[PDB]
Amino acid sequence: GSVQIVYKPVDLSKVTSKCGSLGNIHHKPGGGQVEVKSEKLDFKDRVQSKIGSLDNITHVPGGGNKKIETHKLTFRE
Amino acid sequence: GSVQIVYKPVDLSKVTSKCGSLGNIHHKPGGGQVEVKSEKLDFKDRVQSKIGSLDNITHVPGGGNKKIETHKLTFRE
Amino acid sequence: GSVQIVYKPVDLSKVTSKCGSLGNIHHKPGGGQVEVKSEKLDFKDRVQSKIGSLDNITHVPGGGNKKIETHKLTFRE
Amino acid sequence: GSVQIVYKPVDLSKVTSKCGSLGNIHHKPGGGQVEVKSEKLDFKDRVQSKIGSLDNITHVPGGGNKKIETHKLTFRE
Amino acid sequence: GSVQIVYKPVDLSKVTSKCGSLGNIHHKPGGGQVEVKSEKLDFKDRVQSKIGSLDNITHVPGGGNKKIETHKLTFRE
Amino acid sequence: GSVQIVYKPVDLSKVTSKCGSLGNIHHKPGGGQVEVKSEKLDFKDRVQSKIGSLDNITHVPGGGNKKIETHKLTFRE
Amino acid sequence: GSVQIVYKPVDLSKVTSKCGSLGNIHHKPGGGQVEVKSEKLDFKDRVQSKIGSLDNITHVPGGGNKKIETHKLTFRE
Repeated sequence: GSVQIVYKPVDLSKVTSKCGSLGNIHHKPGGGQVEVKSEKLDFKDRVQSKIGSLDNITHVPGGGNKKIETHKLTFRE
Repeated sequence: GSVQIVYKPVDLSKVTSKCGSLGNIHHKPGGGQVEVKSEKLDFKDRVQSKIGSLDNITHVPGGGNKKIETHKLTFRE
Repeated sequence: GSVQIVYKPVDLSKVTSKCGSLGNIHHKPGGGQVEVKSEKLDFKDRVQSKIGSLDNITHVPGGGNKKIETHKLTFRE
Repeated sequence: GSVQIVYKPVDLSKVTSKCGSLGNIHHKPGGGQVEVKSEKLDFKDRVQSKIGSLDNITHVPGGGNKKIETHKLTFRE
Repeated sequence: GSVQIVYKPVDLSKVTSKCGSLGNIHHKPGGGQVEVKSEKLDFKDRVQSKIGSLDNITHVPGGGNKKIETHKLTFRE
Repeated sequence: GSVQIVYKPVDLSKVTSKCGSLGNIHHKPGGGQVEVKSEKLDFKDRVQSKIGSLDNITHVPGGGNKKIETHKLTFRE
Repeated sequence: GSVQIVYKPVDLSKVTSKCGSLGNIHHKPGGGQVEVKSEKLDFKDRVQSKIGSLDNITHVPGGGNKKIETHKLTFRE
């Protein structure tokens, strides 16, 4: 016997923004307080962690568009 | 016998925004207080965690559009 | 027998922004306080961590667009 | 005519405490938020004020006894 | 004519406490929020005020006894 | 005529404390946030004020006793 | 005529403390945030003020006793 696979996906797509101005943004936090008492840790595989954080962000992109996109073709006898 | 697969998806799509201004934004938190007492940890596989966080964000994109998109073709004998 | 795979995905896509100005941004945090008491650590494989952080960011790209994109073709006898 | 005033108050009093221990005291407040918009002020005579306070106290005297005591003798022709 | 005043009050009094221990005290408030909009103020004589307060106290005296005590003798022709 | 005033108040009083220990005291506040918008001020005579405070205290005297005491004799023709 | 004033107040008083130890005291504040917008000030006579404070204290006297005491004799023809 025989197999034939043809895989020809097309994408002419568009992701876009326009904006006149971003302007007055104020991020102004009064500071907190944290504590943790985690005695014994054992992390193995692909782990991510935070422990005891007190972190502030201000993220102001003039356009933060994103296009996440995956293909997979798999064949097994 | 024989098999024939043809896979030709098309996308001419569009994701869009327009905006005149973003303007006056104020993020202004009075600070809290956290505690945790987690004695013994054991994380194994693909784990994500936070423990004891006190985190503030301000995220103001002039267009935050997004197009998440996956294909998969799988064949097994 | 025999197998034939043809894989010819096309992408003419576009990710875009326009912006008139970003302008007045103020990030101004009053400082907190952290503590951690994690006695014994054992990290093995692909681990990421933070422990006891107090970190501030201000991230203001004049366009922060991104296009994440993966292909995979796998064949097994 | 004539006047005679004699004024001889006596006090042998006592104010007292005993205590074995004061011990474990924890004062641990998560932080609030205040605002005031008082446009025009005019304070004249013997005034005390606070405006817009956010104040924490912890007052632990090993004996906080007090004896407030006033005399006044006044004579007018 | 003539007047004779004799004023000889006596006090042998006592105010007292005994206590074995004060011990475990926890004062632990989650933080509120206040606002005031008082446009025009005019305080004159012996005034006390607070306006817009958010204040926490913890007052743990090992004996907080008190003896407030006033005399007054007044004579007028 | 004639006047005779004699003024001989006596005080053998005592204010006292004993204490075994003061010990474990923890004062640990997560930080708040204040604002005030008081445009025009005019303070004249004997005034005290605070405006816009965010103040923490910890006051732990090993005996904080106090004896406030006033005399006044006044004579007018 | 004639006047005779005799003024011989006596005080054999005592204010006292004993204490075994003061010991473990921890004052540990996460930091807040203040603002004030007071355009025009005019202070005249005996005024005290604070404006825009963010102040922490830790006051631990091994005995903080105090004896405040005033006399006044006044005579007017």
